[PDB]
Amino acid sequence: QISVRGLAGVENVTELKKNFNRHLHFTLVKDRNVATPRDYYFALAHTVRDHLVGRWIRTQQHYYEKDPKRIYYLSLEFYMGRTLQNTMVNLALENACDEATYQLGLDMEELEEIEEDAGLGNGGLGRLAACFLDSMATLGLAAYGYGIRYEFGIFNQKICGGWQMEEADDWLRYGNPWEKARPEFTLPVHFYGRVEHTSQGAKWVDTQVVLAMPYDTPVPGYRNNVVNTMRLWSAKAPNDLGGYIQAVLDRNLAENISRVLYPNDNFFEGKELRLKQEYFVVAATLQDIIRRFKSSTNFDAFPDKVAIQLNDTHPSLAIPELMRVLVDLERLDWDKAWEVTVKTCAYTNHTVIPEALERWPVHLLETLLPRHLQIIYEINQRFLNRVAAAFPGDVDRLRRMSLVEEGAVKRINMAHLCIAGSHAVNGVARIHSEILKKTIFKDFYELEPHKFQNKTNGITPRRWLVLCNPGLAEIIAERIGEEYISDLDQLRKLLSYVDDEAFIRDVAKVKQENKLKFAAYLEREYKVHINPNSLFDVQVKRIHEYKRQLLNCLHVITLYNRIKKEPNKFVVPRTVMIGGKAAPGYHMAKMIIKLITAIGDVVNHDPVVGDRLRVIFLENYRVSLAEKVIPAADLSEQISTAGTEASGTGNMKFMLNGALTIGTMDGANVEMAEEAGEENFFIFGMRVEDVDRLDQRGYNAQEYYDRIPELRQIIEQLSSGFFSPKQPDLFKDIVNMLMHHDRFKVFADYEEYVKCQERVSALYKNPREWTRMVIRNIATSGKFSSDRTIAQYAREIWGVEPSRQRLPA
Amino acid sequence: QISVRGLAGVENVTELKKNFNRHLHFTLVKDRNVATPRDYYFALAHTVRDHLVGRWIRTQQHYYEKDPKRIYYLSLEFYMGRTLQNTMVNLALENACDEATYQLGLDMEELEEIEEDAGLGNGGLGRLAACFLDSMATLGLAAYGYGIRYEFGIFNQKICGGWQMEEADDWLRYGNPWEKARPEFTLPVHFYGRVEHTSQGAKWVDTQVVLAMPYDTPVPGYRNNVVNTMRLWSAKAPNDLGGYIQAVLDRNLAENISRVLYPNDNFFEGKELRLKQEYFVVAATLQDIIRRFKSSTNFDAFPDKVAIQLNDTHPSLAIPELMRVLVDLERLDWDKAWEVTVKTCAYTNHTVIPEALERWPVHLLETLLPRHLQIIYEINQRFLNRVAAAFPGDVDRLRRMSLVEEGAVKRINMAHLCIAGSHAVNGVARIHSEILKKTIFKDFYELEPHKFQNKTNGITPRRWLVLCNPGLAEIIAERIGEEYISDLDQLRKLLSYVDDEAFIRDVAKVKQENKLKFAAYLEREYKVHINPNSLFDVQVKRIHEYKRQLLNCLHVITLYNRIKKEPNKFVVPRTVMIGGKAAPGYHMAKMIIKLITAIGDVVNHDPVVGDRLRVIFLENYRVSLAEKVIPAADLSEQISTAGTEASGTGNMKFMLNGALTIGTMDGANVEMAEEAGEENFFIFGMRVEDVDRLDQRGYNAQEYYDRIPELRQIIEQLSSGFFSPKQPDLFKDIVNMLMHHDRFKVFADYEEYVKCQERVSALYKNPREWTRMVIRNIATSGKFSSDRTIAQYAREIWGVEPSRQRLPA
Ligand SMILES: OC[C@H]1O[C@H](O[C@H]2[C@H](O)[C@@H](O)[C@@H](O[C@H]3[C@H](O)[C@@H](O)[C@@H](O[C@H]4[C@H](O)[C@@H](O)[C@@H](O[C@H]5[C@H](O)[C@@H](O)[C@@H](O)O[C@@H]5CO)O[C@@H]4CO)O[C@@H]3CO)O[C@@H]2CO)[C@H](O)[C@@H](O)[C@@H]1O
Ligand SMILES: OC[C@H]1O[C@H](O[C@H]2[C@H](O)[C@@H](O)[C@@H](O[C@H]3[C@H](O)[C@@H](O)[C@@H](O[C@H]4[C@H](O)[C@@H](O)[C@@H](O[C@H]5[C@H](O)[C@@H](O)[C@@H](O)O[C@@H]5CO)O[C@@H]4CO)O[C@@H]3CO)O[C@@H]2CO)[C@H](O)[C@@H](O)[C@@H]1O
Ligand SMILES: *Cc1c(COP(=O)(O)O)cnc(C)c1O
Ligand SMILES: *Cc1c(COP(=O)(O)O)cnc(C)c1O
Repeated sequence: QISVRGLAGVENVTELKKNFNRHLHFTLVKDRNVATPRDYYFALAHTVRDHLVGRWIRTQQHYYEKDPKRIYYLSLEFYMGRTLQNTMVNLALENACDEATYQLGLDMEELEEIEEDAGLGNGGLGRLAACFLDSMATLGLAAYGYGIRYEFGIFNQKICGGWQMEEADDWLRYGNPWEKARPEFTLPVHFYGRVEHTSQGAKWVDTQVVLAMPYDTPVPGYRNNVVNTMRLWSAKAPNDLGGYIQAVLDRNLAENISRVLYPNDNFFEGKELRLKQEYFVVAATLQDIIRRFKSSTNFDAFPDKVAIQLNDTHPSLAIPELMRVLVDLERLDWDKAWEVTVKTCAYTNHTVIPEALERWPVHLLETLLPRHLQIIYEINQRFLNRVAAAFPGDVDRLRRMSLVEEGAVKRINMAHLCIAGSHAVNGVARIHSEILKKTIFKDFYELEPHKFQNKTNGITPRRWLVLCNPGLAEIIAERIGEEYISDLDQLRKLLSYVDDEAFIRDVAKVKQENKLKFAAYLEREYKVHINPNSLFDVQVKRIHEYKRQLLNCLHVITLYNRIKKEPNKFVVPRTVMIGGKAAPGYHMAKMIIKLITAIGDVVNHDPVVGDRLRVIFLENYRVSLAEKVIPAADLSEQISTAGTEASGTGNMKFMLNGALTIGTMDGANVEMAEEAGEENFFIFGMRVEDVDRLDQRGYNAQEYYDRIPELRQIIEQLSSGFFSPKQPDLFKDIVNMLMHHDRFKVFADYEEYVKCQERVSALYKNPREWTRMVIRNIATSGKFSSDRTIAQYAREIWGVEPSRQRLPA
Repeated sequence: QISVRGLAGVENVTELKKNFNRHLHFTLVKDRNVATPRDYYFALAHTVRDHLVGRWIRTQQHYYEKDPKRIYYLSLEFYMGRTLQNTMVNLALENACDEATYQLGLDMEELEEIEEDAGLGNGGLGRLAACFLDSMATLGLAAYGYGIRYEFGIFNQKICGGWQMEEADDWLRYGNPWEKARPEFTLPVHFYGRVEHTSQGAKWVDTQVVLAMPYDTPVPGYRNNVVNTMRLWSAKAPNDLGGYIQAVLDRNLAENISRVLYPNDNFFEGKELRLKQEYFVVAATLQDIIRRFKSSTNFDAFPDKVAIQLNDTHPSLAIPELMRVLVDLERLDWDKAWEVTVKTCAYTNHTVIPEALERWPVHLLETLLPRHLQIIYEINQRFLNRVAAAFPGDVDRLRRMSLVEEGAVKRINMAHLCIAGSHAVNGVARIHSEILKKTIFKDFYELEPHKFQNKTNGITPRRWLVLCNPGLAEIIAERIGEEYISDLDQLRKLLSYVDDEAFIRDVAKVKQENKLKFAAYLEREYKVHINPNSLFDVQVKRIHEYKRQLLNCLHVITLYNRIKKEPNKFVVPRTVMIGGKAAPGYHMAKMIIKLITAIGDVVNHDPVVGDRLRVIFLENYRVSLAEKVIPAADLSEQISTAGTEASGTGNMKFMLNGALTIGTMDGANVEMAEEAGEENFFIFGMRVEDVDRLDQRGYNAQEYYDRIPELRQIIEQLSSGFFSPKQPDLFKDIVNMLMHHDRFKVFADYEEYVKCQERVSALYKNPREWTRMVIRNIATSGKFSSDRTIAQYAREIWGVEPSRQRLPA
């Protein structure tokens, strides 16, 4: 149908249909008369999967031959989403399969909706891991993603009475056609036990053993015939034992390690099961890495053949684990082992929020990982000796830099451990990386300035443009070709069409079609009722106080009160859409969701408002839902308090898909505004410096309450029970928090936010100019491609050169 | 190579090799340079599996068209063993695949050894279910086997220090290529809750729900293109919730239902988890049966379209469950529902041993299945009213026949429930069925004589002759053709070759080759050391006191003592092989195993004995091991105390494979001797009548101890520590039991057993005559084919006619 989806050859379509029927018959064991859409989805899935295997086997064979430096990306999260369409896109089979399925009397995009999301992540951090695997494969890097195969990913969110309800996400129920179990490569992982010191060295004994079974999933590069591997570990008990029965039933205890993903976004919870997950993935991955290395005995060349990237501190145990293996098993001397470890490891920091920092109680590590605690203490001692030698007499510095935090309960600061054992430490956006050097890690930056770098996040243009917005990818290709898909910088050529009347018409037309399609889905599923002509105001991301969905709520209420104030006055109609999940134990986040639905209950049924304002809460926000709502958005809400959102990635997705952005100078927003020009961005609120000055004199919410009539009115409505008639004090926690314990200064940005919002309503009533500004955003979003991000990691951290060279098909 | 394995067509072998390479590449995602024997086994497995699907789909389609009466075989056990070779045999692909694999440079029988046994059974009862499915498919019956998909079957047995060690049997570890998960047909099963009585009737509410997911495995008939289904249920928790995490982790509680097979052979253990398994399989199976029935509303025709066979009392809850559905859900009146239930259900009894009888505590049923207990009480009342009307004033009869046993703890006698709700009740061998009418169920037989029948057990000649003893199947085919394979009675034609010098030579040659092959395996695996010229004395079956492995032990010790008595005297050399598993909590059974290995420790290292006597304990006895040792046996030990072994099936396997039998007049042994002629059998010991007379005056083991010098000597050696130097009193329990609490009268049969054993040694030293007797056994073993057994069930119980009609390929 459209150019960017490849061609549908006669020979190709015919071969596809043949294999489709083969799988339906032999693989699914079904006939056309009993098959359901699900069966058809699977037949197609296995059909596409077949085209991957040849390339997968050749790619791995290629790496074995050339033996290039290997890149290992360790993460406890890989927010993959659906795999069917992304595979067709990267293999250029989309139109062929679409045709083939058409000829068999089936609607392909109906089948695509049947696929379950691989929701093995919480949000930003996990999606970044997913975009990275895609870019690394597209750039010909010999990379491997290593993680855990959770049988239950992020919970499915349901709203009952306006409240969030969590439901188990049983994504493996009907099977996963993309994975290949590899029981033959099962590895043992040890826990507990004790340490014995002999004349030969230290020995970790009397440990409990848990087996790690790997499952490999193919990661296809963009039309270069490269297929990398994502290896996920699953926990299994040894066959070798209350009673015979109970012993068999207690095997579940060991296998619970890979049972479910901890649903916390940017929040640390020191539970033992979580620590086990962290060590489990690290211990299994390193044995696999060393094994593959020995099949290419001095490890002096180890860092020339291996690079280990730590996605946050979650897999930080890789550092002492690597030392344990090199020292205890291979028997290299400490200093040699340490040198190799630092040259091999790199750490990526994702937030400066204190409650997200991993600090493990020493008594936990002591019981669960005896030898690792000893190694950590040893690392700390040698590290502190260096600090003392560089800053003689600075005793407070020693205490601040220690990997060990003193107090009622001793803890290990995993971030300090990562900095000490890595040759590189990077933030995820320029402003975030600076903040790391100026505040949180100032002492470390002073000792080893060379370790600190910046690597601004990015998103993959394949899934976030071609796959989810074919219409836009097409009209762009028409003007500048398809080369941009693997080189986003080329989108700048679109700057010459900003005054092109035809282009302006097409951009606006694609947006309109996307809105109509989403408006339909919103009514087809969830029986709702939006107006496709209104401005689509959307804020989708995990529910958090620092992300300030509450500030958005205050705007919505302000808009509503102004309409009731002057009903016959004209106002640009809007459809305000807020979506995202709240961690199960985050009370305030759960209240915010209930408040959003409560506002919707009042606003959406007030006859005076009509279809001028609607407040929709998007249920179960996930990768597949993001692919639908983002292309249909007009306005992207990125309003975190300056200094709190390390980078953000959702912001980039919206820029690439034609939405204008209203946000604070935080995270990557700064660089985005910088790339597109501040005039083409809706910036407002305090800058980082303003927040600091305010914390200086002390933030008093009362002040804003007394000086802003409209703000006062909103709080009073909340307190009196205007949005909760049957439970007048339902939102007392929210009001109390905003008035007395607001760590994120919501009130401080209210005035400028409302004014700025008026500025967007004004630009929207002039279609031509709004679209032209949109074109300036899309045209300058090239820098936010994860291909650019990965190319910088490769050259500045891993020491490998990216390659666009097509691999033999 | 051999005729009975089908032909290897040029076109066939070429197509097989092609698909083999296809699966290795696309299915296993491997290349010839990294593939292991396991990968090759799987490529071949998927290749053979492909040939089943076409027939499988057509067979099920055929049944949907003709809509014949359906047969449902409910069993908590299906001891299937390996599936690869059995599938090739029934599809006539053995030689083709053997050739195809040969040309690819692979040894096919090496690959067959890689397949894990599907050990979902304990012994006789479970294997019978397996032989039955095979026969029902071979006879064109629209039959379905229904059970539970245990993820852990019967434990793997290891011997440490002569003691049995149990190890989890993780048979699904590398995957099961034969099964097809059918998540789309998942059904809910209810537990707990309470009963509410409305004006509309009774309602079971506030129950806990557990989902039943089916897995279908194909059951191919013998070269008739019929492929039936065995549907096994797996327990799964509903997605709809201590904490979010704990709720997800507690899903394991519900899924534990199908986690492991209870390892008890002929022994009842009243655990709650077992009751759940029993109801789980019954509740899911009946909804499936009714659903399929409604897709052909009065159930008056239900018994014309459905037959439900209960394999023992394990699935006895099907009776009140069927009533519950018909009365509570469909709303038929009690009397109508009951009529339908009785006409639909049939019960097969497997033992008269009191400790094996299922008697569930009322307090258990009351908590777990509230409504079923009420229905059972109601059934009991109406039943007792009929007893009272037929035997007025016989108050003791009422108490003996009640489904409810009174006492400190009320219990429900499931066998009484089965008899009451079934139109047919059968024993598994003539003598066993008579015993049921004379003793255990005498009262029931008096009330409804028409319900009691006999259906002597049988074994499938496919797996137990063609598959495990190709050499013997071949020399037989040479003389009378291949028709016998699906009509064992034809083996009688072999009676005319009893004097044929050539045949006699071939029979003896096949036996010799089988012994050489087993002798090798015994040394290749387990590093042992037997003499292929000695007589192979074997007793393999579950370890039990009633099976009397102990009597065998006494013979072995007698033989040893006689050799040390007169070292230079000649004696027919023997290799005594005893094998079998003991239930984990059966102390005495564990001691018997230790005693066997202990005797081996003394006998196998006594230089004076030389290679004239060897005592081997066959480790981990299972279906695949039976396929190897049975064809190599010379003497089959079937020495249970008269009246205790309901039938036995191992005895038949040995008859069909060329071994002579030494046994008591018990179970099917009686009919076997009857078929072959008592002169061609080695019968000894007390008859049922003799055991009774002895219980009358009272069994005093002391008497035999005082009158038999050799017996006395053996007990003294045991007591003094002759077979346990480091632990002189190690076997005090055994001696004490034999002397004071022997329920099975071991001593009572010792003298006749030893004498009879001398008779076999005498016949063995005359090769020609021993072989001729062997030919008379093989020639008359036709009656013990499970095809004959199934044909009788079909005509005398289910009301359906068997068919040998080839189904279109
Ligand atoms: O094998 C070499 C080494 O072994 C032995 O030393 C080990 C210790 O026995 C063991 O406890 C561990 O030491 C840890 C210590 O337990 C831990 O608390 C931490 O101590 C740091 C503080 O974290 C740091 O703040 C600073 O403490 C200041 C404190 O802030 C300030 O308020 C005031 O109280 O002064 C304190 C000390 O000046 O420094 C301490 C000390 O570094 O970290 C320690 C090292 O990781 O590990 C040791 C080595 O493995 C033997 O005892 C030793 O002789 C051998 O050299
Ligand atoms: O709805 C119809 C019916 O409902 C109610 O009756 C029900 C009972 O309330 C309920 O308990 C249950 O009755 C069971 C009884 O609980 C159970 O113990 C059993 O009783 C049998 C004995 O098993 C049997 O041995 C025999 O008992 C003898 C005993 O051996 C002897 O030693 C001496 O003690 O005399 C005894 C009685 O003569 O008989 C009893 C009685 O049958 O079985 C009972 C029936 O299953 O279920 C009842 C019906 O569901 C109402 O109370 C009743 O009026 C209604 O007709
Ligand atoms: C990209 C994405 C995120 C991250 O969004 P931010 O606004 O940067 O927090 C979270 N969830 C999903 C499903 C995403 O696609
Ligand atoms: C046939 C068989 C049995 C039953 O043997 P009996 O001697 O009748 O108890 C038990 N186990 C296996 C593995 C069998 O093949």
